[PDB]
Amino acid sequence: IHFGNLARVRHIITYSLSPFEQRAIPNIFSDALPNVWRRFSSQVFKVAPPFLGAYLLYSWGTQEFERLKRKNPADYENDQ
Amino acid sequence: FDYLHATAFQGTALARTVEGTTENIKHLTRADLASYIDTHFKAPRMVLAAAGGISHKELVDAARQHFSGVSFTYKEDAVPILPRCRFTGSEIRARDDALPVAHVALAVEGPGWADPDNVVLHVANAIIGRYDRTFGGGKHLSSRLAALAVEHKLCHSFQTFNTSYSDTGLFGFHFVADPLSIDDMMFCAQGEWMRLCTSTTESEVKRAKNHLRSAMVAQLDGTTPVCETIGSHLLNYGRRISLEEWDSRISAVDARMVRDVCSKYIYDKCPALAAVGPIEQLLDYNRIRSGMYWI
Amino acid sequence: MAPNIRKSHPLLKMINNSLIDLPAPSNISAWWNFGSLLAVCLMTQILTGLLLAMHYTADTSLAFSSVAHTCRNVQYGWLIRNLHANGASFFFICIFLHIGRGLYYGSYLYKETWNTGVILLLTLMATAFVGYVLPWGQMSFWGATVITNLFSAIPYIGHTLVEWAWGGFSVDNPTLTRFFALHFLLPFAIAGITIIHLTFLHESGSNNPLGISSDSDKIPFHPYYSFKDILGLTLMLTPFLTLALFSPNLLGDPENFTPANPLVTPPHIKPEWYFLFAYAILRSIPNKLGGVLALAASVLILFLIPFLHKSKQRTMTFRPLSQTLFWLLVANLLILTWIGSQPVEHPFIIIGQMASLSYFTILLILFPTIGTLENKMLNY
Amino acid sequence: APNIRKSHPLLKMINNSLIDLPAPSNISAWWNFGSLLAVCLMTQILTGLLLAMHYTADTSLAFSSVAHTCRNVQYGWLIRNLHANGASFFFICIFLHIGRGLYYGSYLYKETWNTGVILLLTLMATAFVGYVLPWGQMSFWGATVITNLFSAIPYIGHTLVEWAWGGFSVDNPTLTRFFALHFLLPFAIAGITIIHLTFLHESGSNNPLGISSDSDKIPFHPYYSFKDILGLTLMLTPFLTLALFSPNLLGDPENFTPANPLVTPPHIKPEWYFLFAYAILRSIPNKLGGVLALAASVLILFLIPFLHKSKQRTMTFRPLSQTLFWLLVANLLILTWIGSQPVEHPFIIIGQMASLSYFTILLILFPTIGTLENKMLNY
Amino acid sequence: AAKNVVTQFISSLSASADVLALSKIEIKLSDIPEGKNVAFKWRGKPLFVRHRTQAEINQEAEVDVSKLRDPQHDLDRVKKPEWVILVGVCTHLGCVPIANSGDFGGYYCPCHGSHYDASGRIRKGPAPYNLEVPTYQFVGDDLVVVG
Amino acid sequence: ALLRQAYSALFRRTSTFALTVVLGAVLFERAFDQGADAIFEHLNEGKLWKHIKHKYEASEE
Ligand code: HEM
Ligand code: HEM
Ligand code: HEM
Ligand code: HEM
Ligand SMILES: CO/C=C(/C(=O)OC)c1ccccc1CSc1nc2cc(OC)ccc2s1
Ligand SMILES: CO/C=C(/C(=O)OC)c1ccccc1CSc1nc2cc(OC)ccc2s1
Ligand code: FES
Repeated sequence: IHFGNLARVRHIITYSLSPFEQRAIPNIFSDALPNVWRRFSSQVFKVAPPFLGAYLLYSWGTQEFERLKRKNPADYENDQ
Repeated sequence: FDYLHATAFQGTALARTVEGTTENIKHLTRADLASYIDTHFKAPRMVLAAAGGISHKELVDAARQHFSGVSFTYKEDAVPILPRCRFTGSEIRARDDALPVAHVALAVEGPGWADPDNVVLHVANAIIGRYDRTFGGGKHLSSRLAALAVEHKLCHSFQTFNTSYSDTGLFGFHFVADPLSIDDMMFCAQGEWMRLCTSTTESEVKRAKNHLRSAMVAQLDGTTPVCETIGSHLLNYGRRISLEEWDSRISAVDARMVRDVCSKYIYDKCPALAAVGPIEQLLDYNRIRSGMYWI
Repeated sequence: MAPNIRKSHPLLKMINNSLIDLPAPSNISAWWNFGSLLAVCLMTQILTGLLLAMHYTADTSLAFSSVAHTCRNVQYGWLIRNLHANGASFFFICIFLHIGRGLYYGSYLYKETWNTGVILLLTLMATAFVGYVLPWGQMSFWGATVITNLFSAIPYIGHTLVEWAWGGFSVDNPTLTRFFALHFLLPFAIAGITIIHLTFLHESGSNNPLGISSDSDKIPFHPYYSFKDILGLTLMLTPFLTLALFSPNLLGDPENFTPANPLVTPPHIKPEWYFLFAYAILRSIPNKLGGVLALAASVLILFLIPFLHKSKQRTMTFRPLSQTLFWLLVANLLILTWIGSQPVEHPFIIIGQMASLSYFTILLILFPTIGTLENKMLNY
Repeated sequence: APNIRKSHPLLKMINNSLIDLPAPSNISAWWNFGSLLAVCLMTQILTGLLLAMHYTADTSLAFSSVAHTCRNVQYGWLIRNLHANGASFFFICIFLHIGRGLYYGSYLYKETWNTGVILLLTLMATAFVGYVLPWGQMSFWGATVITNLFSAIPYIGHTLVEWAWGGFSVDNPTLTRFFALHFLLPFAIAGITIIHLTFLHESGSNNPLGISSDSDKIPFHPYYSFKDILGLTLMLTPFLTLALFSPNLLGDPENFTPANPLVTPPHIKPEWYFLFAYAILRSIPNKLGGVLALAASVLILFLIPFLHKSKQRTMTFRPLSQTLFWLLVANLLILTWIGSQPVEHPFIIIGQMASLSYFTILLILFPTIGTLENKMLNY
Repeated sequence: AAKNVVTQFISSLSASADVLALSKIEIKLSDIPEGKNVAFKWRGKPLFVRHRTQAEINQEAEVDVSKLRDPQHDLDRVKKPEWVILVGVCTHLGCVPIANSGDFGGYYCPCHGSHYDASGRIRKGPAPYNLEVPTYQFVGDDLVVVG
Repeated sequence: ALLRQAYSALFRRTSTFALTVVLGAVLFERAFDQGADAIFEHLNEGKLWKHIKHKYEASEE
């Protein structure tokens, strides 16, 4: 038994329709997509900043490593 | 049963309770009441029925005297054609775990008073029948659902109904069970529904017809139940259907017909579900919906 | 008795109580899909592996050739090798998201479930490690050489511990044959522990994104999550079939096309991508013994996650401070993956030492601290 | 829940299977071979793993790798010795395990019994493909003779064989897949065993008397935990004696000659535990009929529960069924003997009769005598 | 998707490309004279391709022995009168017969006896069957393919 | 109405449903393959062996 002995619940009425009486993907532009933006809006200031900052470290780390391959012309400036 | 109507015919007039809202009872006026009476209690929509030691001619004479003057316009003659009510494959679950036992009603849309299929649906409903823990027959009852209900202690009671209305109806069943016997009860109940559409034998309906015959005759035991039949037969059929005629319709019912009629109104149809009380074991409309096909 | 034969049949019963009538929270997201993905991916790897093993020859003089013969002569053998190789990557992708989910939604509080999880990860890493040696290419041999030669850093017992595992004095035929036997065996252990993993889970049922009691709203697994998982399957299976049937050699070192040669060291001995983060942590400590410990600690640290939970709420959904700190760690692991693929030179050396330092710092110090700091902002 | 032995979801099926599990007080030593098969399976898997870590699946290296294992690997001669003879210990225990159930009506646990037959069939397939691995003469030609039977199947037969072979004869594509199959199958045996035991724990163990033992149940530990271990060391002594004194007693010396597809061994016989089935195979001269007769000889165990007609479960109080049982046991010996002998007179007609009686006893006489017994019991 | 993936995987167990490559052999008939017997290799085992003078095409067409030791009828698997192809393997203990003189002119197996005539029929010897003729095609005319 | 009839004739009964799946798959395979092979061959005109085949056989050798 896992259904029946779960929780003691009172005074809750729920209403639902058959899947065949309703749309599967309803209100794409009136309700769905406006929330898709809302969910992106709320989290992007938590998710993106460390990833953005991580890329910066990568961009510097790569460039600096490449710069250390090039030669410093001041080494030979008096070499004859 | 109020909840069943409230969700089966949700958004229509049939979804309303007979007694009405609390607010309506609170605020209904003498004008509102008098309006209802004048609007609805009109001669063509009324039937003066009688049954007993009464001369019919004497009846229509006393009726001719006290049932009064003629309507003037054509509006007051015509009988209104009610707007149709939309069925909805849906559910309503009013949960209360403190409630001792749970109630569950499941139904599909009926045909209406006019349809001759309403006879077959009553034959089919007779097969499954009904039960409550005082049925002395016990485990030996002919009804399969009743036998399974006894063998496995599935419910306190279960009943099948074919409530017909003017243009629609409600073919289904209702049972009362303990919090942990609901799912198994619903399982077996839906199984017998499929058994109707699929496996119904001539032996089964030969019994069911005999029960329905004895039922309609028992329906007319007294003057009031005869008057009730008469007052309703005219109001719904437009005429009186003698027991002789009922028998002719019923006696023509065979197993092949019960299968067809049931497959028409039950099989792969989105049912209406009303569940009240401690109702955890019974869950998900989709599971109930999948119980509507393949025995 | 019992009415139907779905609740009765002792075989169909745990089939029913796990994939049919099993109560699940109504609001678990797509982050809960990767459980069933790992399950299918395991059955996929085992099947593709069996088909490959029926054409494989465990010998240093025939290993490379047998694998090549499989791709060139066996009907769709090129594909089965393709699916099995890339499927190993699909396994790690799903398992990293599976882990990341639990860390974010406090699923580790199911300690028995969580601990069996870590063990499943460790067995998977060992499984993919020994399987990589089987084709016996350059990166196969030298990957096996570099990693196993670490055990000799252990004092006294160490240098014997290595030569025993090798079955000789270097990685050779006695090592290949036992690695193939090990690679054949381990996935069945993964299968078994999975059943234990799921058993401990069904004790409490699934957690949910909100982290609150979902007993008020449970739905049957079928059809809601039976359908949801299959959707999540084909959703995830499309990019990898695209990966495997358009850019099959994208992930792997081309060095593994050169047959193993113990007299030529590849210029840059890097692992596959899913080991890169651990490889970077290994090379953070210049000391050979410390590097081994740091490597072991990088994965064994997951055992310490449940004991480092200090927040009054289970998940991170209502914890904005722990949220960004979580994503710091995720980005931290990316930087580690990047460092591991690069040579041991400046500036990669110091970047790796800091990224690996912060990795343990976030998990050991900041996560239980920030969690506490959050509780006092909740007035507790 | 007080203690953490009844609570712990891991320790609780450890408890409810090997500790607190109610067992009949009077089950005999014939109930020991269950736990023997279990340990023997874990033994074969371990010894097999150790051998596989030195084996090379190739027709040019198979024989040599096995020889190298015996000659160079530390105690490799012993691990090969234990694994080879352990396969025989498996069949000895499984034949007594089966014989027990047939005698004490244990087959009425149909789910338990059916999973049992499947376990037997997987074991036979496991030992069959393992025999090919050393790639000796008897290995190759045993594999050749048996698999070449499938070509007797109408239409689909010739394709069915060449697919299983991976070629046109038994060769390297066959050896590599047989090794993979031999590696895989024991884990299936392990899994089905867990199912085998699960169906058993539904009703618990039967007992020699065949009556309800609920009136007298004892905990598995320590009564049968100790009894099994005793039965282990009791059975393990003759086979260690077998393996460490006469290691090459059971096997064909032909398997010391490397596989040569251009020389047919004079007498291609199987190991002893296949001999009875081999004899039944050669009873029918027709190639297709022989295959069916071979398959029927083992698949007939599925029909045992439906051929029970006696009002009592066991054979303890059934003297007629008892001697008829021992006739069948002796019948199987005569079959084992016939299978080891060439296809000549009088071995041919003896084999045809012994194999005929084998099915006759199981299909006809056992349900008949059982009925005849019931009417002598006045039923 | 299921049908295909299954089909592909089932195919991986059937004969590989290299195995299939050694299923077919073709024999140039313009490289086998009368006086020497040329035998090739096919599927790992010897393949006899004999060219005989008229003293075998005629005199050994005279088939005797009331009930032959194996169902061999020359209207079955023998196509050309001047050509004959056999599986160079004895049906007793599976060894290879030498094609010199012997007894019945044809082949003699140096293991347990078994003298085969020009047609490859079993005569004096312990061999339980005749020889063996493969399923070949001869629509090439100038050459024979033993596919 | 195609939708209504496709339901009652095929999708309603579980037996007729399964037969549709089989029958539909057999037709889908025959169509999807020929279509896919066509789309692929056109995208590689003159590149495949079947295209350059006429130069070395079936006309000259
Ligand atoms: C082969 C490896 C694995 C398999 C097959 C597997 C399988 C599963 C499955 C099917 C679920 C249920 C569905 C879900 O919650 O996603 C689950 C849940 C879970 N797994 Fe795993 N898993 C594996 C690895 C891991 C690992 C590596 C960890 C931790 C480090 C882990 C810890 C958990 C936890 C805590 C849950 C409960 C999640 C929740 O309900 O919130 N598992 N696993
Ligand atoms: C979780 C399960 C498994 C994982 C993670 C895994 C992983 C791997 C990996 C990473 C390789 C390297 C291949 C390459 O990169 O070229 C490999 C190869 C191989 N594996 Fe597995 N494997 C698994 C299961 C199995 C099983 C069960 C078997 C056999 C029964 C098997 C047999 C083989 C064989 C024969 C090879 C050599 C073919 C090749 O190198 O491509 N694998 N495996
Ligand atoms: C690897 C193979 C097998 C293993 C590991 C195994 C294991 C066991 C174990 C541990 C028991 C309980 C102890 C006992 O009753 O002896 C048992 C009982 C039983 N087994 Fe097996 N068994 C195997 C093969 C078979 C076979 C081949 C059959 C039938 C053809 C079979 C049928 C039964 C039955 C009917 C019982 C119940 C016996 C009773 O309680 O009277 N098993 N098995
Ligand atoms: C019920 C389980 C098993 C049975 C009945 C079995 C049976 C056999 C048999 C009869 C042989 C023939 C050896 C000989 O006569 O010379 C053999 C060989 C072999 N088996 Fe197993 N085996 C089992 C488990 C395993 C496992 C699990 C493995 C590997 C993981 C394995 C690996 C090998 C190897 C490598 C050989 C070749 C060594 C030799 O030929 O002696 N076996 N097995
Ligand atoms: C045989 O070597 C396998 C390598 C690999 O990436 O396998 C997929 C490899 C190749 C080149 C360089 C390094 C490696 C392995 S790095 C590594 N390998 C492992 C294996 C583990 O098993 C428990 C745990 C942690 C780690 S970290
Ligand atoms: C590869 O051949 C193996 C033989 C053998 O005895 O292996 C132990 C053998 C040797 C010579 C002659 C015959 C055999 C096999 S006889 C046999 N082998 C099997 C295998 C089965 O698996 C389900 C079932 C029934 C039978 S009967
Ligand atoms: S092998 Fe040719 S005669 Fe015996």
